[PDB]
Amino acid sequence: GSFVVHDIPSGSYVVEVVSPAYRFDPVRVDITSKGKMRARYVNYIKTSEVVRLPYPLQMKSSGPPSYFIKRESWGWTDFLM
Amino acid sequence: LESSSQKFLQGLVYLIGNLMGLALAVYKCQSMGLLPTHASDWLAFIEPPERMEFSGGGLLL
Amino acid sequence: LIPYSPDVQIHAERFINYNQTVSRMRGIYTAPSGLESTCLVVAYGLDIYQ
Amino acid sequence: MLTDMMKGNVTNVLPMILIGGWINMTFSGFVTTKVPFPLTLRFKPMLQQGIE
Amino acid sequence: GMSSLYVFNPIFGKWSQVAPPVLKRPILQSLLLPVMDQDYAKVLLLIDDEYKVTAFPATRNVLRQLHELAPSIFFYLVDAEQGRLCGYRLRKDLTTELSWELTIPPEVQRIVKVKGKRSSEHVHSQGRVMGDRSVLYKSLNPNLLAVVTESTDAHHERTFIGIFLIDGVTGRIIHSSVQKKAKGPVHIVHSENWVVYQYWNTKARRNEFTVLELYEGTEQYNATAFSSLDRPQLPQVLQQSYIFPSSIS
Amino acid sequence: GTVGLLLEHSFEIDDSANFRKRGSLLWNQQDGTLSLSQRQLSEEERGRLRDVAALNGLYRVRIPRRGGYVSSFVPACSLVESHLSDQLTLHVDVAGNVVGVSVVTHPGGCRGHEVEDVDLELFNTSVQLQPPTTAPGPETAAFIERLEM
Ligand SMILES: *[C@@H]1O[C@H](CO)[C@@H](O[C@@H]2O[C@H](CO)[C@@H](O[C@@H]3O[C@H](CO)[C@@H](O)[C@H](O)[C@@H]3O)[C@H](O)[C@H]2NC(C)=O)[C@H](O)[C@H]1NC(C)=O
Ligand SMILES: *[C@@H]1O[C@H](CO)[C@@H](O[C@@H]2O[C@H](CO)[C@@H](O[C@@H]3O[C@H](CO)[C@@H](O)[C@H](O)[C@@H]3O)[C@H](O)[C@H]2NC(C)=O)[C@H](O)[C@H]1NC(C)=O
Ligand SMILES: *[C@@H]1O[C@H](CO)[C@@H](O[C@@H]2O[C@H](CO)[C@@H](O[C@@H]3O[C@H](CO)[C@@H](O)[C@H](O)[C@@H]3O)[C@H](O)[C@H]2NC(C)=O)[C@H](O)[C@H]1NC(C)=O
Repeated sequence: GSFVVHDIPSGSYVVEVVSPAYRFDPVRVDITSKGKMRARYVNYIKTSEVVRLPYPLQMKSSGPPSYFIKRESWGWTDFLM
Repeated sequence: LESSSQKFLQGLVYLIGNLMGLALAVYKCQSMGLLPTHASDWLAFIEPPERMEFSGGGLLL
Repeated sequence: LIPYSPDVQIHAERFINYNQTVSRMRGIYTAPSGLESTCLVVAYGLDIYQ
Repeated sequence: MLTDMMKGNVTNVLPMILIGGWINMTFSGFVTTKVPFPLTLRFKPMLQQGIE
Repeated sequence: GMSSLYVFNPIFGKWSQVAPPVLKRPILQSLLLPVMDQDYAKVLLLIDDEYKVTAFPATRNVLRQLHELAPSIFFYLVDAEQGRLCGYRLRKDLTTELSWELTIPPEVQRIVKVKGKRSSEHVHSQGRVMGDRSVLYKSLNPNLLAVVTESTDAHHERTFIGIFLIDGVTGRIIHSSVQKKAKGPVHIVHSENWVVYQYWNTKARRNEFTVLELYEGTEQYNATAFSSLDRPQLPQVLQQSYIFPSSIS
Repeated sequence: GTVGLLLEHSFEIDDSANFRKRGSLLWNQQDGTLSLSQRQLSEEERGRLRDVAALNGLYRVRIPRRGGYVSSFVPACSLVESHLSDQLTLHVDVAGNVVGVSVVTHPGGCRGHEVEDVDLELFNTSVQLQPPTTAPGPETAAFIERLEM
C-alpha cells in the first residue's frame, strides 16, 4: 500500500482513500511554493491549525462502515411488561 | 314542577343553568381547536387552479 | 423547527448504494411508480444500477 | 348534591383505550380506511398517530 | 446540420409506417403540446431556422384546434455564443412574431445551463401553516425559466456567478441573485417552487449550498385562473447557506 | 455622466411592425436617478389606442441599448379598462450593461367596463432601477460563538 501522486500545482488539498470496503478519514494537506508540506485535520467550520502531525501520511482504517440499519425484536422477558 | 306561578319562573332559571353550561362547553370546544373556523382548515380543502397559456423552450439553438 | 446550523454531515446509514457503486455518475433518472410512495431510481454512467 | 355529578360515569373509557393502544402498537405504519366525513387538521395527531 | 425524425415502437421495436419529411435548415427546437387529437395521440410541432412551425400529425381537427388556440403558445430560445434570449409566439395559423427580447454581454457573463419546470408535476398543498394558525400562500409558476450565467474571467478573487429568474411568457425578471467569490462546476435543480444550486468558494476551500424559495403573502389572488399576463406582484425570495463536504457530480 | 435612452411604442391592428419616438429618458449611472419625459398623444392616437384595445392586441415597447435591441409586450386591454398606469423597470449588470426592461401594470384586470377621453390625456409612468443583489454566505461565526456560549 502506498499512494504516489505527481503533476500537482500549489494549493491545499484533501487526501481521501475511497473504498467500498474499510473506509478512511480524509486528511488536509497544505502545499507551499517553497516546498513545505503541512498536514492537518479536516476542519470546515474552523480555518485554523488544530493539530500538526508528521508528513508521511499513515492512515489507519477503523473498519467496515455501517451500510445497513439494525432492527431488533421483542424479548420474552421484555414482552411481559 | 307546576305548583304555583312563582316556581314556574324558577324553572326558567333552571334552564338558564343548562344554557350557561352549554356556553362554557362551546367556549372550551373552540379554545382546544374542535371547531375549525380558520383559514388553514379551508386551505386543506382548496383545489389547484387550472393553468392556461403554456410556454416552452430550451437551449438547443 | 430545528435550530439553524451550517454543518451537514454525510451519514452512512442514509446510503442507498450499500455495496454496488458507480465509478462515474453521469446522471440519475427518477421515475414515479404507481402506488403512492415508490420512486424507481436508475443511475447511468460507466455502469447501470437500478 | 355535588357527588351526584362527581361520581357519574366519567372514568369508564380507559379500558377501551388500552385495547386501542395495543391494536395500534401491533400495526405501526398502516392505513386502514378513509372516512367520507370531512375532518379538521387538528384531529390528525389523534387520528393517524404513527404516519409521518 | 442535418435533422431527422424517427417513429418507432418502445414495446416491440418495429417502426411504424408514418414519418414526415424535413427540408430547409436543421430543426432548432421542439415542443410537446398537451392537447390530444386524432385517435388518442398528442400533437408535436417543430421550429425551423426559417422561423416556421411544422406539425407532425397532419390532421384537419389537429390544425383546427391549433388555430383555435392561436395566441396561447410561446417559444423562448437561448444562445451561448450569441447571448441573446428571444421570445416568439404563434399568430393565427402559423407564423412567428417577436414579443420579448433579452440580451446579455458575452464578454462579461456566459450562459451555461437552463432548467425549467417538469410537465408531469402536480402539487397537493397550495399553502403552508404559519406560527399561530394563519395560512401562507405559495407562488407556483408553471411558466418560469431559470438561467445560470458565470464569469468568463477566472481569478482567485474576481469571480462572478449568478442566477436569473425570467418568465417565458413576458420578459420580466423576478429575482436576480449574484455571488462574489464562487467558481467552478455549478449544479442547479428546479422544483415545485424551490431552486437548489451549489457552488465552490475560492476564498475558503469549501462548497457552499444555497437554497432559494419563492413565497407569496397571506392573501390569495384569483386562485381559479393562472396567467402571466396578469399577476403584477413580486414574490418574496428567501436564501440560505449550508456546507457540503463533497463534489456533487 | 448622464445618458439618454430611446423609448418607442408599438400600435397596430394585429401585427407589430411600426414604431415611433415617444419620449426621452435620462439615466445617471454614477448617481442612480432615472428621469422620464415623453410627449402627449394626439386625439387620433387616442382613438387608435381605443380601437386596438377593444380588439385585444399587444403593446410592444422598443428600447435600443448601445448593439442590442430590447422589446417587451404588455396587454393594452387592461390599460384601457383601467386608468393609465405603467411601471418601467431597467435591468442592469454589475457594470454598465443593459439586460432589458419590463412594463408592469398595477390593476392587471380584465373586466372591461368603459374608458372616457378625460382619462386618456396624461401619461402616468414610474421608472425603477434593479441592480444585482449580493447573496449571503454561511454565518458560521455566530454558530461558533453560540456553541462556545
Ligand atoms: C458486499 O459484497 C460482498 C461480496 O463481494 C459480501 O460478501 C459476501 O456476502 C454474501 C452475502 O451477501 C455471503 O454469502 C453468504 O454465504 C454463506 C455461506 O458461506 C451463507 O450461509 C449466507 O446465507 C450467505 O449466502 C458471502 O459469504 C460473503 N463473502 C465474503 C467473502 O464475506 C459482503 O458481505 C457485502 N457487504 C455487506 C453485506 O456489507
Ligand atoms: C379569474 O379568472 C377567470 C378566468 O380568466 C375569470 O373568469 C372569466 O371572466 C371573463 C370576463 O368576465 C368571462 O368572459 C365572459 O365571456 C362572456 C361570453 O363568453 C361575456 O359575455 C362576458 O361579458 C365575459 O367577457 C369568462 O367567461 C370567465 N370564465 C369563467 C370560467 O367563469 C374571473 O373573472 C377572474 N376573477 C377575477 C376576480 O379576476
Ligand atoms: C399615477 O401614478 C401614481 C403613482 O404610480 C398613482 O398613485 C398611486 O395611486 C394608487 C391608487 O390610485 C395608490 O394605491 C393605494 O395603495 C394603498 C397601499 O399602498 C392602498 O391602501 C390604497 O387603497 C390604494 O390602493 C398608490 O399608493 C399610489 N402611489 C404609488 C403607486 O406610488 C396615481 O393614482 C396615478 N394616477 C392616475 C390618475 O392613475
